[PDB]
Amino acid sequence: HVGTFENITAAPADPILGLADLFRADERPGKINLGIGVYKDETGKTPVLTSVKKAEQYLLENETTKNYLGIDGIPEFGRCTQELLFGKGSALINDKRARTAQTPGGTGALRVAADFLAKNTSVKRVWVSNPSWPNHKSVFNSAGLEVREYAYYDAENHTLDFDALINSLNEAQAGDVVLFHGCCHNPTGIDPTLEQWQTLAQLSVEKGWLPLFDFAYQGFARGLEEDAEGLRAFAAMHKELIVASSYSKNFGLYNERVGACTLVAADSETVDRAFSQMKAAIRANYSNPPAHGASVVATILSNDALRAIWEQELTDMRQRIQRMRQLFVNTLQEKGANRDFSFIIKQNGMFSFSGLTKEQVLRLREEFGVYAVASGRVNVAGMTPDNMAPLCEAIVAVL
Amino acid sequence: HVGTFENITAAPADPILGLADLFRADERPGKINLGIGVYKDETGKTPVLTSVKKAEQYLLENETTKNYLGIDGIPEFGRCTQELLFGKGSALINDKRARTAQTPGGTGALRVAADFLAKNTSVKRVWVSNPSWPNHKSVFNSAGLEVREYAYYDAENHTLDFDALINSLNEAQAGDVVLFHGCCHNPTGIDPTLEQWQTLAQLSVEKGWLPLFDFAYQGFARGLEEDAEGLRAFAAMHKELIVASSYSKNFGLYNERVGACTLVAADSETVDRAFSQMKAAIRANYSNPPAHGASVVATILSNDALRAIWEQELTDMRQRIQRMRQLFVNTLQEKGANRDFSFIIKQNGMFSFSGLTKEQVLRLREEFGVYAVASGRVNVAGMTPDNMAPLCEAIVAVL
Ligand SMILES: *Cc1c(COP(=O)(O)O)cnc(C)c1O
Ligand SMILES: *Cc1c(COP(=O)(O)O)cnc(C)c1O
Repeated sequence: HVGTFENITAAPADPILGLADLFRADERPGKINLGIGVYKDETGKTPVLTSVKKAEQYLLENETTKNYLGIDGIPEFGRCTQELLFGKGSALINDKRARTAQTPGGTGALRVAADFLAKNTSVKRVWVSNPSWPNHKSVFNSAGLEVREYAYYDAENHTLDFDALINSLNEAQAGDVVLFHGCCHNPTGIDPTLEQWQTLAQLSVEKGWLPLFDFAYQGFARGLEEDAEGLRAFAAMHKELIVASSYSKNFGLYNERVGACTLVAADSETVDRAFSQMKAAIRANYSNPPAHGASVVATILSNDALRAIWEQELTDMRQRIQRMRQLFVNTLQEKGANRDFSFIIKQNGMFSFSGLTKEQVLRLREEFGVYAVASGRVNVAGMTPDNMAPLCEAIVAVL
Repeated sequence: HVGTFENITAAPADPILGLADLFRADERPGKINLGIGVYKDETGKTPVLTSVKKAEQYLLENETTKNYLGIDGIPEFGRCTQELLFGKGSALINDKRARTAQTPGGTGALRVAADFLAKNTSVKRVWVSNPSWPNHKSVFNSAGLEVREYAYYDAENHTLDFDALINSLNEAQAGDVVLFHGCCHNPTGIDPTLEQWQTLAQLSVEKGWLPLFDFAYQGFARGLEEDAEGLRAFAAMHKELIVASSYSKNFGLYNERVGACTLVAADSETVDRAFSQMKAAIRANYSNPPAHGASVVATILSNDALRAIWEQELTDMRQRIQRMRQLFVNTLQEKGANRDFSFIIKQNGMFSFSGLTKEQVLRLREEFGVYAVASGRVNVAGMTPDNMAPLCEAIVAVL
C-alpha cells in the first residue's frame, strides 16, 4: 500500500516564526533580531516580570491540586478580563451580557471564535485590514471562513487612509465579521482616533457587521483604560461582538499561553445559549485551558499590591519603547540617512513599517545580520542603546 | 438588523465534564463523585505529585524568560516522549522516522492530528470503538471527518468481543484511520492481549489502515514498558502511524495541558515534510504550546533522581486503584449484592464498567447523591476506605 503521507507537500515557513529559526542558527556575534514581537529590556533580554515571579512563588507554595479547570477556565480570570476590557461598572457586565472563556493565547481565542462562528452561525466572510498580522488569514481559513481585505494604510503618507477604509468596507454585508485591532495596529502602529472609532461604531451598527476585536497590546499605546476607548465605543452601541485578547505581551507571559475569548450578545439568555456552543467547540479542540499562566494573571489582578507593581512594569515597557522610537529617528539622521523617518514617532506599540523593500530587508539579513520581517516591519522594542548605532549604520548602507 | 446569535441552538452539557457542575451544586451531605477520570488518594484529594513540586521549584529558580517556544515545543520533551513510547534504542528513533509536537493535552494532540489529516491527506473516515471516550467523535467531526464505530465490548461476558471486532472492521478501507486505545481502554478497562495486538497489527498492515493510538494512561495497567507493548507491536510492522499521548493522568498534571502528537512515516525525508504541515496546523490553532507543564515533565524525565521518585508515585497510584477494585467487589458482596461483580477485578485503569443502566445511574445520583457517568462508567480511583460502604449500599439498593 502506498503511504498516506507520501505525497504531502512541504509547508512554507512562517513569515514571523520562521525568521526566529534563521536568527537562532546565525553564527555572527553582531546579529540583531527585530522580527518577532517580543519585548526586550535595555540589556537586550526578555526577563520574567517581577510581579509574575512573585505570583509564581505564591502558586508554588499554595497550590494543592492540578485538577482540571472548567472548560471556560478560572472564573476570576474571566471577571478580571471583562473589567479590563469594558471598565468597572460597565452595563455589559451588570446586564450579564458577556461571557469569557480563558484560552491558550490570543491565537487560541481567535481560533475558538472562528470555529464557533463557522459551526453555529451563517457567517461566511471575515474582513481584515490591509496590512494585518499574517496569521489572521491562516486562522480564519482553517476554520472554513473566507477572508476579505479592507484598505487601511497609506504608504505614501504613512497614515491611516480613513476615506479608503470606509469606501472599501461599504462592500461588507450585514452578517459579515469585521476585524479591528484594539490598539497598536500590527504591523503599522497606526490606530484610529477616538473620533474615528466612533464613526466606525455608528457605521457598524448601521450596516449590521459583527465586530471582532483582536486586543493583543492593551497598555502599550497610551494606557490600560485609554487603549480600550475604541472597544468601549463599540460596546456602547452594539448588541453583539467578540473580543479575542492576549496577555502574552503586556504580562510577558508569551510561552504560558494566556488569552481570552469574550462573547457579547443582546441579553443574558442569548449569550448563555451561544456560550454553550463556544464551550462545545473548546471541548473538541484542547478540552480545557492551561492553568499556570492564567492563574498568575488572576493573582496579580486580584491583589492590589501585585497589581500596582505590574502596572508600573507595564508603564516602564511602554515608556522604554517610546524612548527607542525617538532614539531610532535621531540616530538615523546622524548616520547619514537622507529620508525623513519622523513618521516613526507617530506610531504606537512595538511595530512600525520601516518603508524598506523586500530586497533591502534581505540585504540587511544576509550582509549585516539584522533580522526584520519581509514586509519591512521592525520591532522597536528589540532596539537598545547598545545595538542602535550598528542597526542604523546597516539601514543607511542599504538605502 | 437581526442578530447573528439568535438562531443558535444550545449545546447539551458534556456527559463527563458536566458532572462537576452537577456535583458541586448538590447540597446533600455525603455525596460521592465517581465521574471525571482524575486520581484521588486515600483521603479523597487529587494532590500535586512530589516529583512535580520539586520540578516546579527548580523552574521557579532557574527560568529567566517566558519567550515563546517553537511551534512544536520543548525539544527535550519530544525526545523523552519518543523513548517512553517506542523504547530506548528503537529503530524508529535511530532511523529518525518520528517527529513529535508538544500539544495542549492529549485532546489537543488528537485535534492537531485531525486538522492535519483533513487538510493534507485523502483521509475521510476514522473508526473508533463502541464504546469509546465520548469526545473522540467530537474531535474528529470538528475537522469534518466521518466517524464510524467498530464493535469491541462483550457486555454479557464482560470481555473483549474479538470476533465481532474483526468482523466489524471488515469494511474499513485502505487509507482509513483506525483508532486504538494504547492501554486502559476508556470506558471498559478491557485491553487486547499481546497475542491480540499482534493479530491486529498484521491485519492493519494487510488492509492498509492508518493506525492512530490514543495513549492517555501509560503506566496504569501493568507498567510503563509493558503498557506500550501493543503500540510497539504496531510500530515494528507499520510504515506510518500517529500517536496522541497525554501526561494529564500519569503525572497528575491535568490542568497544565501536557500532551504530544507523534508522527511516524517511512523515512526521515517524508516525516519532516509531513511534520512541516502539522506545524502549520498548530500555528493556525493556538500558535505554540504552553511551557509550564511540559517543562515539568521534561525536567522529571531527564533527571534520574526525579524520575525514580515519579515512577514510584505512579506505582503507588496504580496499586491503590487495584486495592480499591478488590475492596469494591468484596464490599458489594458484604452489602448483599447477588449480582457477580468479579469481572471488575480483570479490568485495567481508573474505571470499572459496571453495566448499570442509565436508569440506575440517574437513580444513584438523585436518590443517594452518588455520581457516575450515564453509561455506567464509575471511577474506581474515586473510591476510598471511607466512602466504600455507603457507595456499595447505594448500588445494592438500585439493583
Ligand atoms: C501577538 C498577537 C496575537 C497572538 O497572541 P498570542 O497570545 O501569542 O497567541 C494575535 N494578534 C495580534 C495582532 C498579535 O500581535
Ligand atoms: C483523558 C483522556 C484524553 C484526554 O487527555 P487530556 O490530556 O486531558 O486532553 C484523551 N483520550 C482518552 C482515552 C482519555 O482517557
